[PDB]
Amino acid sequence: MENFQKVEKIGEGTYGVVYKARNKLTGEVVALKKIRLDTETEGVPSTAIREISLLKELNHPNIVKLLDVIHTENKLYLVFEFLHQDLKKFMDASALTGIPLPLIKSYLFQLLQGLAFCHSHRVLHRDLKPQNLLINTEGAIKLADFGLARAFGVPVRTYTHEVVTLWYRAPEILLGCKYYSTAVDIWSLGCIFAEMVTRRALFPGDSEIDQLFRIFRTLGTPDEVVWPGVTSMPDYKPSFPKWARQDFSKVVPPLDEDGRSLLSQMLHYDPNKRISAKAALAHPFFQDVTKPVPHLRL
Ligand SMILES: CCc1cnn2c(NCc3ccc[n+](O)c3)cc(N3CCCC[C@H]3CCO)nc12
Repeated sequence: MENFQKVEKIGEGTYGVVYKARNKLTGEVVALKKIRLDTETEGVPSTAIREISLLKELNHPNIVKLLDVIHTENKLYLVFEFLHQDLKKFMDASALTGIPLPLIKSYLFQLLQGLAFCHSHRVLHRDLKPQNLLINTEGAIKLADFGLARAFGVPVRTYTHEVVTLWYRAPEILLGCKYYSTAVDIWSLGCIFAEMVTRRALFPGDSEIDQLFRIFRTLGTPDEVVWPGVTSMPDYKPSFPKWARQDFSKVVPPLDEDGRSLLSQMLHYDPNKRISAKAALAHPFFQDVTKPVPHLRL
């Protein structure tokens, strides 16, 4: 568009480049995502247009606001509210000392509120990761890109050939389950929670089988006892090695007993057993939750 001065490139997202831009008629500063398609084919599938446009109504204080969905030329632009930092960069910048535990708790509590809202409206994210959790100077954290995965799919590589990360992917997806449920987002958020606390990714796989086997090495190879139906999933192999489950006290120290209990429920293998966002908000871990302001150096 010529509707925007394009103040900088913010980064490269799953589907295309993301810019910080100023709207000239409002003076508003926004984030613009350029999403394309191989022009020749389907194009923008008109079906992605309708369901993405529906996301303009999915508003909550912990969901990054989708301001507009512009279909023009053969390009789809999503105009979003702008936030000043993403959690991946904030975690990297906090490597030395760690994000303080009360800020970690606040962020998790706010993220669960955004999931509970979206889930109650039957919208899933499916590709939660630190890069798409955005924060501001006032202590808020918001989820970006809810609903897009349903619309475009999740590719192996991005538009610029970068590898899409598998680290936060739920085991039912890796085992080939066709139908995602809201439990996939709870798994991803559990993995992000553990990474905030320990300052290392919980399961940093570099292929689908490395990702699955990292999960099995820590939580034990799932069986029919812990996950009824697992041996029948499309990508399950009877030849998977049989690892014993480790103890949580070893996986996320120094998390206290409430935190470890909650994380265990967010990482249950059976998606039917995995805690819901609503139920997680009532867990005793959040009894003393507060809303601290982070040190942001913009
Ligand atoms: C929803 C669009 C949006 C709004 N703000 N924002 C931010 N703001 C933080 C920030 C700002 C200025 C420079 N840096 O480095 C970080 C980052 C971000 N993204 C992270 C990086 C890859 C692109 C992309 C993915 C997730 O939308 N997307 C957005």
